Amino acid sequence: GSPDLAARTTMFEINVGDTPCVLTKEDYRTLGAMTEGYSGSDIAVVVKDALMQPIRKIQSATHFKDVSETRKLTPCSPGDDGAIEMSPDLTIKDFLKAIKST
Amino acid sequence: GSPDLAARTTMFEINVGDTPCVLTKEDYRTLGAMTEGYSGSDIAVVVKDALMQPIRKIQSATHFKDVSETRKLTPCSPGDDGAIEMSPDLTIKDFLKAIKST
Amino acid sequence: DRASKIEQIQKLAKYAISALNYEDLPTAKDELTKALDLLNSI
Amino acid sequence: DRASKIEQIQKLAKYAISALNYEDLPTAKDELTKALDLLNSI
Repeated sequence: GSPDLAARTTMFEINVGDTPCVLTKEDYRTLGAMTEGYSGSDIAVVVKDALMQPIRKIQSATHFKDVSETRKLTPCSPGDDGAIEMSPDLTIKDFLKAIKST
Repeated sequence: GSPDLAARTTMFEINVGDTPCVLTKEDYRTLGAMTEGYSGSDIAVVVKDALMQPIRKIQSATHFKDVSETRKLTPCSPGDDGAIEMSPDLTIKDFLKAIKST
Repeated sequence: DRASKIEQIQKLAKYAISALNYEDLPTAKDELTKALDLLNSI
Repeated sequence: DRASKIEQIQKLAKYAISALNYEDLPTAKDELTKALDLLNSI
């Protein structure tokens, strides 16, 4: 038998561990259910894919905005006040993406 | 004084040398004039940029068509008979591109 | 869907770009369109 | 021009893609348009 939304909740925790983020418990409860029928390796892969995301955002997105400490430019649409054409945080939305892409 | 469409013609030759292509003399006469006021390093850079092109075509273009010997897929639009979504020759048009991009 | 529709526009707009690399205006004017219509379908 | 107009559509269609990476439909529906109109200007 595989983890049950309960065992899958903690699995997401463990793999994230200390990695600087802010998914509140609420968020994990969600990713636990999204994964009904998933396995440890699965959920574990899943989380490895998320992350490496904040990095992809800055790798592909060529347009950074300043949110500054002195200065701190990051990936932005360009219709965001200040978009500076030139080549971020782990929201629950990031773990969301890598759910489909796997 | 700098090369004069005559000296610039040969300069394009020299830098291409043996590199497998087919720009007939006609074509060189053209790139010689396009370069009015250019220098040796210039024309020389120019040619280094062209080439590395046939390679870029296959690096960015994700869609290859079969023109086969057994099989020989290459970069194609996808509205070209057979486009196979999956990740060429040096026409005068290639030296043309790197004239603007420099 | 949606999370995907938003992903397929990009898929289109890429092909379109890739197409202009052969000056193929036909394909382009089409994919860059199938894409736009879909961003309105959002 | 033209050799550039064809190059600026791609420039647009890229920004558009880059924009959907923040779900910014506004920018997108615009750049993916300024681009298309221009492919007809060709």
